[PDB]
Amino acid sequence: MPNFFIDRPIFAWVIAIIIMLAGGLAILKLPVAQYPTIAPPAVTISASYPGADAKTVQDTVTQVIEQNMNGIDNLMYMSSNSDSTGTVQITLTFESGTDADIAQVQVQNKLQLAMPLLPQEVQQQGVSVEKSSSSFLMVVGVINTDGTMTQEDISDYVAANMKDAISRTSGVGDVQLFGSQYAMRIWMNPNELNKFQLTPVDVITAIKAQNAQVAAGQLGGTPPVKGQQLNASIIAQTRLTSTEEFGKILLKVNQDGSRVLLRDVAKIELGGENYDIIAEFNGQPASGLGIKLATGANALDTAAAIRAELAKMEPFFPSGLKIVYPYDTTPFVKISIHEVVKTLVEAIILVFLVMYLFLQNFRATLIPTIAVPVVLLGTFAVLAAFGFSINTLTMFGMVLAIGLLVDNAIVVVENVERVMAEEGLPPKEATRKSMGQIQGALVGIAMVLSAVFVPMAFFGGSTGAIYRQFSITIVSAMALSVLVALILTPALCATMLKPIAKGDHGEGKKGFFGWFNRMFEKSTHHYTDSVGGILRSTGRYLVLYLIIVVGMAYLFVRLPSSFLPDEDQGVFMTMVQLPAGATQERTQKVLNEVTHYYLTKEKNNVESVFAVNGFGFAGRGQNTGIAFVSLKDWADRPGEENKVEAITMRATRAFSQIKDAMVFAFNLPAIVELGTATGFDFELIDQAGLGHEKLTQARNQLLAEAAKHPDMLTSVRPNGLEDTPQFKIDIDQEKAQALGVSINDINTTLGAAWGGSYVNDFIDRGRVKKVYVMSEAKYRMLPDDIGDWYVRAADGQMVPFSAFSSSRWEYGSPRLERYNGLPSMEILGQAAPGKSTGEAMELMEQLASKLPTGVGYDWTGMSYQERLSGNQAPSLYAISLIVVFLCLAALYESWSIPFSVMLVVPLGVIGALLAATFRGLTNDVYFQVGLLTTIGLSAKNAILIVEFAKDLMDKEGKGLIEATLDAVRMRLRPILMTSLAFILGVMPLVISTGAGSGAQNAVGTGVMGGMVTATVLAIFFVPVFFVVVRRRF
Amino acid sequence: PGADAKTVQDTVTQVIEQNMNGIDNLMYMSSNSDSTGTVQITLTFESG
Amino acid sequence: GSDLGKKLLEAARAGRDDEVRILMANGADVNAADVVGWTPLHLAAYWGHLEIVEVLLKNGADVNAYDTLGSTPLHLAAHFGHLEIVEVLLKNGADVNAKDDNGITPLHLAANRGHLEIVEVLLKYGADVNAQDKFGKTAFDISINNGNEDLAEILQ
Ligand SMILES: CN(C)c1ccc(O)c2c1C[C@H]1C[C@H]3[C@H](N(C)C)C(O)=C(C(N)=O)C(=O)[C@@]3(O)C(O)=C1C2=O
Repeated sequence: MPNFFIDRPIFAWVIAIIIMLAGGLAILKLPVAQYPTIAPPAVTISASYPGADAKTVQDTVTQVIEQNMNGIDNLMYMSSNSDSTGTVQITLTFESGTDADIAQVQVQNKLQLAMPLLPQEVQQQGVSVEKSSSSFLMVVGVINTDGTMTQEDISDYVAANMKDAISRTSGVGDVQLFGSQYAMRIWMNPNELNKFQLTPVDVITAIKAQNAQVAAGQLGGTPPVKGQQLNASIIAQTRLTSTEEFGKILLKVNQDGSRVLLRDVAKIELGGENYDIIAEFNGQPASGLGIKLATGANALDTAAAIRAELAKMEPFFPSGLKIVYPYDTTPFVKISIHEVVKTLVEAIILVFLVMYLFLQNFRATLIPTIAVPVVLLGTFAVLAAFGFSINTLTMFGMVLAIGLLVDNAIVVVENVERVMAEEGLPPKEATRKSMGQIQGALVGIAMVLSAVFVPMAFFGGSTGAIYRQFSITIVSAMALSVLVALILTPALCATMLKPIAKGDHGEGKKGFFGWFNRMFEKSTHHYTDSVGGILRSTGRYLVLYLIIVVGMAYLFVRLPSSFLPDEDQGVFMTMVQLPAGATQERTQKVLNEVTHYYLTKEKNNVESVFAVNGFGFAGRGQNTGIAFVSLKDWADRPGEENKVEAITMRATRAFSQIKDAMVFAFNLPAIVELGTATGFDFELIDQAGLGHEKLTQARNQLLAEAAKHPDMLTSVRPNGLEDTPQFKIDIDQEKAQALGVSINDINTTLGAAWGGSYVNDFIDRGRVKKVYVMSEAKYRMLPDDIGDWYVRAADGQMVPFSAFSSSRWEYGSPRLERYNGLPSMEILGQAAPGKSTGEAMELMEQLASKLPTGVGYDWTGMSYQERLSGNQAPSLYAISLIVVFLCLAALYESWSIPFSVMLVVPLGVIGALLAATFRGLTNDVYFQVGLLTTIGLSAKNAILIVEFAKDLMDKEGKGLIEATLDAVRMRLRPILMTSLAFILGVMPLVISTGAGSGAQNAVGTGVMGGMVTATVLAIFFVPVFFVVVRRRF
Repeated sequence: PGADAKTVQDTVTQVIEQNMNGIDNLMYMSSNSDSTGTVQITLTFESG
Repeated sequence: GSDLGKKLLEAARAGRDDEVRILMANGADVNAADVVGWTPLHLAAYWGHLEIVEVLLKNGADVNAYDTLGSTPLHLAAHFGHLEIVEVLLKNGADVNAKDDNGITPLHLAANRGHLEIVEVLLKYGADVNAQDKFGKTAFDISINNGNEDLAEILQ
């Protein structure tokens, strides 16, 4: 092939041009996103039962849906919550690789058939089935700054005038409203109701009759009497449209002929569908849109389009309304793309500068330089072909491969230059001889590298999906690299390279290059002198090697493992949890204190605080809240003190003082989903008839025992909520029956007044909206209020609720959990420092085996994807190592010589380990991939040293040592060239701070440490490996 | 049944249409709502 | 409400005997109550923590504290079948005939749940067999409505 193209430079250019056009086209059309899809597909079923307690939700909705989730394919497991905000969420998680659309339609179809088994009011609200994402592209806040709109006003404006146009915008896949459109709110007054012998039942009945769509028919409809001249639709009753019309709804006609109107017993207004959340943005009422990216869409294009759409809405905003962007991943992602492009470009520059320092003429430095953009372009094309995106993982995959992808054309060119200077042969003949020396090795190397990286594509679940991004990126670049070096670079060498006279090593030159050349010629003799002495004394070096191997193991065992570096993404979270039963107003006071802190003490860092009272992550309710903090641009936050980790630590420290509330700040996970790192996720399961109380006792027993092993377990805790006081009211059936009061009137009176009730729909300015009846707040606050609600008996008399009921306090759950259809309690925790998660899970199972009869357990989430997707690592590494050996044995036609190459592995790894340890970094995916690429290149360096040595022994009859010294002499320069360019090109990532520097540091330091020791140690040790292996066999 | 075109557009067509976002390969959407109470919404997809 | 009062409410409910002990030694308010007026004794009685009931009572807890609906710890203990707690409470002067806001007594609650041993104990300490709740019912009315034959005989 290199032969073929040596005599066909135009053909070689054509292949290069096609590759570049393909890449150019691919770069234009490639999706851009922060991260690709990594979590297994999950579908969530959501339902609402206004005014329902957790038990009611569970036993009339959740269990019924769960019992119907049969005959669905590829389900891994199912979980649910039922809570006292009247809400259920069932989440079904499918095998990685499952078609998310098929998963969802199978779920939704099984649900459809369970709908007739659900309560009427639940069928009314509807049950949502949706794909579960945890990432937003951005969150658009909408605020009112002149105090003329409540959050309900704003939410309704956004729904009516903003949401749909955003949902229609190019690239947006889904839009969620933070709030609701208006509902017609009827706020009832029990005193007025009783005054006219009316109940909420009469209110509901009247609304259903006087707010309705009534079918009529046609004038002159078919079949007509013939001769009919006119055909016209008849319009009869249509829905009410306004609060005034609702106020005029007729309830009663008294005996004096006077009329009771709805507005006589109720206050009537447009309001929210729900009042559980209070949202504020720097203290001002807020709503917003949570926006997700459509599949295959370009995040940067979508954000730009979203902003354009919003701007064309701006002119029609009511006064005081303002758009605000508390969360937007796009600027962060912009920084990433540019940085990596910067890195790729200066890599191209460094190859130029390095090859020019050594080769000292434009044409020679041009040849290895040109190959790089061609390889990069080809790689994008292949990525596009495999349907990958431009994302954080694939972009860093490329810079992790810079050393490998850049090395091929450097090796080809350097060797042709060396051949000319050493034999005097013309460019073309030299290129032929040169390619003869390296082509098989370069192709074998390609096979070896494939064996190293491809198995990494075959992990399962979430980590498999992450590694795959690197694996395909790296193998592609590596593959394109050899192809380009075997097709284009030799054509260019044979045609573009200036001839070199035999013996000409530039030592006669003037100025810098002359000095450099003499310096580097003498350094090479010094180098071979050392290797000479080293090979006179290989025993001690086998000892020094074992020392390195031992040290590697030591550092490795003690390097703490994580997944992906935290970043300063310009935002972070603050959790607020007040004691159980704390009211919405109490939580608002804390949130106000929180917000006020950030806006004064961190006034130079904080852009805004978005306070959401009523929202939690592991349980909603009036006693929980969240403060989402948005910071100023990174450029305005110089130094570590003004970065999220610091800010957060400071905040968490300050909020320690706050009295009856747990308040703490924290950075966002890199990938919103996955592990807490050394964390586990455990389900305690009721396997028999046990019930909530016995399950709680078993949980407390498990927790107490866990706490007794700080050495192994740390922070093991319930994910859910504790039982709380609740108000048990018993209706006396006999007394109701004796008073002639029906149980339906009693129960809709209680529920409608105290829980609220969705009656029907009305039309507000062309949009259909809900009508809710409920007691005005001051008549549903306290137990004494119960007796102020009257029900009408059959005989006309009004009977106070107190006449036929009795009440008592008791405890019950505000949030009931289930797992795979059984009652459950999720428990979170982590391995103690120094311990593995595998170890910590093993103890948990042991402790769990001692629980009361009928109590079982299971692993879910991150843990499930380890007890299954962690049994793989061993066998994949084994396949890698076996195939590497076999490729080498084929290359060298030898079962033993492959060992002299495989021995290089620890040489790069020790340096990576030392760097990460010293810098206080972790064993993360970037560290690990960097290990692989560092190993890959050093293996390659050794493969060519050994190839050259063996060739000299085989074809020139040279001695073992003589051949080894010659080889090592010839491999020194090309090895220094690649190492120099790569080590320099990676330096910026090592030291960078701010936006995305977490990942940059993670790939940078491991690579730079690994490359330093790999290049410094290998040029002395592989000579040893080759000599010792040969002697032994 | 029995609803006019305006009523059915407001309570049915727009309701469905505002949910027809974020579907792969959608080229365009067209609908009608008529005096029979009947609604048809057609979503046309990219040729492949 | 005090810092240690809250801790004691929580420890009493959780049945953390040693924490209660330490809290007692540190002067945590034994008469602390939450929003519904439950005291540490209410909680220990409800959840059946015998030793904490005893520690609390040794430490001056109001044996006849009532919540915002008129219910005492003896009500709770009797209702949830905690026999030994019921004996300790009565032994420490619990009102055997305490009526909550509904006119419901510990005998009513014990009878309603069919706790035969607790009924006998309550009768032993002078529970009024003829007391009627707000609907004019007695423990006997409850027993025959429940179709509990054993209990009906005890109440005769
Ligand atoms: C959780 N989240 C991002 C926010 C943030 C700020 C907010 O101001 C709000 C939310 C949640 C949303 C959910 C919506 C929901 N829906 C889209 C109409 C909803 O079902 C409820 C509900 N309690 O049932 C709301 O509370 C809700 O009306 C609401 O008031 C919200 C709201 O105001």
